[PDB]
Amino acid sequence: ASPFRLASAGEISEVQGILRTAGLLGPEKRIAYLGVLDPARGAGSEAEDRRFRVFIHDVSGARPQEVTVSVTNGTVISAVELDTAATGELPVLEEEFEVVEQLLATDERWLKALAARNLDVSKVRVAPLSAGVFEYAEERGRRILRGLAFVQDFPEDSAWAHPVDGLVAYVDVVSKEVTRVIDTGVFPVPAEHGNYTDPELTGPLRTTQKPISITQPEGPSFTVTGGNHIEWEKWSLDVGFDVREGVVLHNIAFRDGDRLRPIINRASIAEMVVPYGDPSPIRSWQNYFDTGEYLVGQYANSLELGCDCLGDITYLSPVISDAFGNPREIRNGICMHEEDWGILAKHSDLWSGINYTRRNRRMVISFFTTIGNYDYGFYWYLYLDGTIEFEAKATGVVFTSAFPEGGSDNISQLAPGLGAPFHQHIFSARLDMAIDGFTNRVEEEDVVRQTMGPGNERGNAFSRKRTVLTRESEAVREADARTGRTWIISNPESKNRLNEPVGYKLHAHNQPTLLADPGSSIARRAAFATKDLWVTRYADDERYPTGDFVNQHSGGAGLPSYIAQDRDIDGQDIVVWHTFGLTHFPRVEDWPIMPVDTVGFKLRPEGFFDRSPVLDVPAN
Amino acid sequence: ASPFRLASAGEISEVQGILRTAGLLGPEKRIAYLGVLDPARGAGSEAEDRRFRVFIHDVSGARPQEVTVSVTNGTVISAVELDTAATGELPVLEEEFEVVEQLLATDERWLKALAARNLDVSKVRVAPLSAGVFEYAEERGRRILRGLAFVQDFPEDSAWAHPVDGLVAYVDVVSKEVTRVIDTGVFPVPAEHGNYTDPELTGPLRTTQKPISITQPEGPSFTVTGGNHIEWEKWSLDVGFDVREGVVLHNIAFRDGDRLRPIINRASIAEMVVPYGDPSPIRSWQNYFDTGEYLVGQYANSLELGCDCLGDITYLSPVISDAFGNPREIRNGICMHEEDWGILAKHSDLWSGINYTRRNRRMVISFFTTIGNYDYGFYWYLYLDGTIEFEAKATGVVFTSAFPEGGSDNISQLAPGLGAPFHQHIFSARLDMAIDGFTNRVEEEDVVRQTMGPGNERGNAFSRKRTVLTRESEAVREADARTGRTWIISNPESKNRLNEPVGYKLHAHNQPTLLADPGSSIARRAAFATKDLWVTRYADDERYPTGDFVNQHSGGAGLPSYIAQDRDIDGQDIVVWHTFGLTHFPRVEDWPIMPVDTVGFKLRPEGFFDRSPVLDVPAN
Ligand SMILES: [Cu+2]
Ligand SMILES: [Cu+2]
Ligand code: NA
Ligand code: NA
Ligand code: NA
Ligand code: NA
Repeated sequence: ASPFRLASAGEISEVQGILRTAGLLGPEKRIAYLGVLDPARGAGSEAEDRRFRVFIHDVSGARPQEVTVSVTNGTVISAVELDTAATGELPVLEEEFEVVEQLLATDERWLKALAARNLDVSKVRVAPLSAGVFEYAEERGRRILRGLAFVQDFPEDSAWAHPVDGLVAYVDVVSKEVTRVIDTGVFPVPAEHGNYTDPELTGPLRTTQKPISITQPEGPSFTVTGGNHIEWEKWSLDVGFDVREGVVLHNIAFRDGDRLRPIINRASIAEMVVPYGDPSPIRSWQNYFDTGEYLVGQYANSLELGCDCLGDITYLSPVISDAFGNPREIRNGICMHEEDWGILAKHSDLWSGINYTRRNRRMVISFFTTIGNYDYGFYWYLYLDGTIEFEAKATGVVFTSAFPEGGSDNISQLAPGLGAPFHQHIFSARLDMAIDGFTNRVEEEDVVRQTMGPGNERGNAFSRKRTVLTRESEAVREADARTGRTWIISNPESKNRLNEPVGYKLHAHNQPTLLADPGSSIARRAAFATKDLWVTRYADDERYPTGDFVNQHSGGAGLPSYIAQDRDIDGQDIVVWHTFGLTHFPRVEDWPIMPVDTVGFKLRPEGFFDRSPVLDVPAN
Repeated sequence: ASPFRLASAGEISEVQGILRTAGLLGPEKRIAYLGVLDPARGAGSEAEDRRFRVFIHDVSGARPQEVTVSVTNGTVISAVELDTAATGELPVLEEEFEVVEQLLATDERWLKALAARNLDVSKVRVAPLSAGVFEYAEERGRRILRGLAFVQDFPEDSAWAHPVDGLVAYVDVVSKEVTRVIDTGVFPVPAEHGNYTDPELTGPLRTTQKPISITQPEGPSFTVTGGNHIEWEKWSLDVGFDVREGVVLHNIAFRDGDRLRPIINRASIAEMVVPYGDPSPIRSWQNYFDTGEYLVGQYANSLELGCDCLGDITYLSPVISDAFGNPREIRNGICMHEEDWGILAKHSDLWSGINYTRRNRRMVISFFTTIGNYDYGFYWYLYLDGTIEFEAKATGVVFTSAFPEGGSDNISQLAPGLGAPFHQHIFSARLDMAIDGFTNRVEEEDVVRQTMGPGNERGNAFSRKRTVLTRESEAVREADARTGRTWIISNPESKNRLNEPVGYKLHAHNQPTLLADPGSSIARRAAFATKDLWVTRYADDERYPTGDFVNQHSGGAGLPSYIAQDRDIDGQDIVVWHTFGLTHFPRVEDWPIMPVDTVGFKLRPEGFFDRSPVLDVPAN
């Protein structure tokens, strides 16, 4: 009965029927995005209305549409034709992944380029790469993908080991035209294979690893009700799934004695972008918005017990739509389990004689997605002591190029003649805050150093300062690791027993933000990535930091346009947007398959409770 | 037979006999430090000579001595009388912990101060606090401790809840004189208790936690030989224990096919300091060198199976000396075990059809120590992929004060009238590097942003620069999180298959360093803490960043004096000293016992291997 329940197969089937009957889902139509809309502010009406948002592509060249449907009432709420030269193209379709390779295979310019390199067209894979917005006037309002080529020596070969450098093609996937083929010169195709299951490369497998058995003989400590409502060690939340964002957490709250206290209304990774730093014209256009352009939720993996998730695992299997509106289950797409997390608190006291030890644990909610060469794990953690943490795990195969003779300032060498361009992986977390309710404010906290002198005669004092962010125009903030900068989200109308406003502190990892020149196309399209922290006033339609239609959008949509409203954020319904990322100079150890690297952030209570919240944890 | 084996009870008993027979261990003598010396450079002689270093205190007022003994040959190698006004006092003795309280209990000035506050002397605990060096000329060359008072309402009461503010005393522990009693005014003693095992404070214990069982049905994957030599998943190392430093790792190496490749010769936490930022004269002198002044190894806890260490645990029980030279075992003082660590590498490939997942694990070596109110866990981690990580876990009870009416810029309020002064916890890791041998160098690596223009027409390029540190005078470095700064330790004479020098990259957490004014006493005595990274040329006697005798040393000893030698460090036997710490503004949630907070660093291979080193990990 909960409005935050996962979409069901029957709901998606009803959406299909509603769209079909309204004349919006003919044979030329494809669903590029379908997702359930969150309830409006003030859902205390109990009048359930399950609404879905749909992006509909037309393969005949007609204008796409954005449609909102009510499945409870069986009606189309609104349907708007989109002018894509204005507002952006629709997300890439899974069925377009093969189209780039197939169109190039009959283009004489492409074939001539392959012939000069003595490459058989049947062995050449072409990656379907998002196009961005650059100097090509003919691309405005056309649905373009770019292609880079990789050789597969045989069907099970890793094509990433064999990039075809010096060659790129652009294709119009609606008109089925190859607009440009650019060949800047012949590079040797790197010949070593990268087959990480080949015994000749792995050597004999280790026989030294003995099993680790993790079991819960009484079952797990959490309960799941209504399909996706979790209760665990005073935490309460709902686990949602969206095909664009992936796992979304709703209604994060903590049971503090008698009271259920809200903390976060909605938490998601609302965008992620991979900008490449190689100035070669073959790749200088490369910036993949894995979330906004490709939709990371639709490529979620089915997670295997014992391999992907170890222990006593509870699975969710979310349902999404395929391109024709049929429901499709992602079997075992979300893992949930609790994990031991070492020591929680410990003290042995010299005067009382009391020895005290307690162990910590965390609740894990995770999914794993694959987009081309990249594989990313998204992990949300809830800890006994009130801490909330997000961690991204990046693995997969690095995107490759030739390594130029004479070296490169922008590419790492991985193997003879094989390069990997420098790049970043940058995430945006959207945290619709609800610290003890919706009246929240953000303070920036810096360490303050003090000069030796009167009132500080021994030169040992240090302090802190907090600055309230009062309007959106002053709420675009940068990290400062040297001054220990953090941000506190507090509720000025809710005080702890010491009469101080309750709060949570955001701890960033303080990694570099977007490195591209501020005048670049990517700095305009991924403006969110140029700053560590943004705060906006909540609005229903302000969902993504990059806007609704990221593909081939000319830029400035999303956060820079939102904050121009200069709204009051001092004790209001606010949303925190935190940018964080990995800067990847690939190493030899990343090849032929990359060990996990991680980045993330965490929030810790800051006078939210009246004392430690884990005094009632028993002694194991 | 290994020279790196732990000290045995018989060795310590022999040291006692040698010292006694030489006339160096009369009834007035106390051993303040005893430890085994590492082998000299060039131990390829197989001529074992187990030597011990001893600091001998004299309770009658005679000059202390530093003595080196050979237990293999049964002789005193050297014995030097120490002038403590020059070179520093000896570390605090455990038996002095009670002396401060006992001496004050008969001092009329102390009793008058307690009487005005209506406090019974039998209920007043006095902490034995190291003195530092300030304005008091009479303290030079005298062994001083300072005392702050806390009330215990009953024997099992937590005294930390009841600080007696406005009062401090200084004591000469050799002459048994109270030199000064300072009473700046009456503060109410906070009345709420902090008894975290009292049901009235905890409430009913949770019944919701179900067990997590971690077992290894075939036993662990590591082997222990010779008492303390570990082999695990291609790693090889020796686990040492020193009463000052605690756990020390020796001879860290990795078996890469046919070859045992060294990485780190010796790794330790060589100092740690807790400076307080409260300018009140009652506490403005407070800076505790938990390692150098108190010796963290001698207060290591006995770790309980299931509570402190969970899983299939292998224990070491190191032996130390008591103050009279008797051997004392710290039963179960070191835990060793392996832990599952999630996904190691994962890829599902759209073209080859191969789905690949491997799990990670880490080896954990840990101990836990208690110094007064603080409890610290020291964790060393070795990962399958070559990563080495250190983590400090800080818990215990925060050091308290009164909370002044009208507030404070330097103290947090925890409870009615109860304060906690701001402070830092700063560690120094000493890494005697041996990347593929002893010819090493350090490079500082910064991200380089590039301007849009010719050769970078789309404004997307970015790069990196590496600067070699060639001499000690240029090897004192600061963090720069905004430029992604890291440091690479490489071997210029050992190349990988791409003809690049092999290396390891140090990743810091980029937390603030020492905040005190640079003209302060603590900035002089803890100069190491003012910078993130120091590199020195290896020397036998350059062991600690603060020098050998930290207690009441006037300052400048250790690293600032070492680097004045301006030695060549470009392809030489070098030592990296990394400063890292926590800046603690206490929160209400830290009271009455603090949930663990963490800080640390890690090193990752950087072209050390010819490809990923975990291709031979099997599929679970
Ligand atoms: Cu990467
Ligand atoms: Cu602290
Ligand atoms: Na536009
Ligand atoms: Na909000
Ligand atoms: Na001196
Ligand atoms: Na060295």
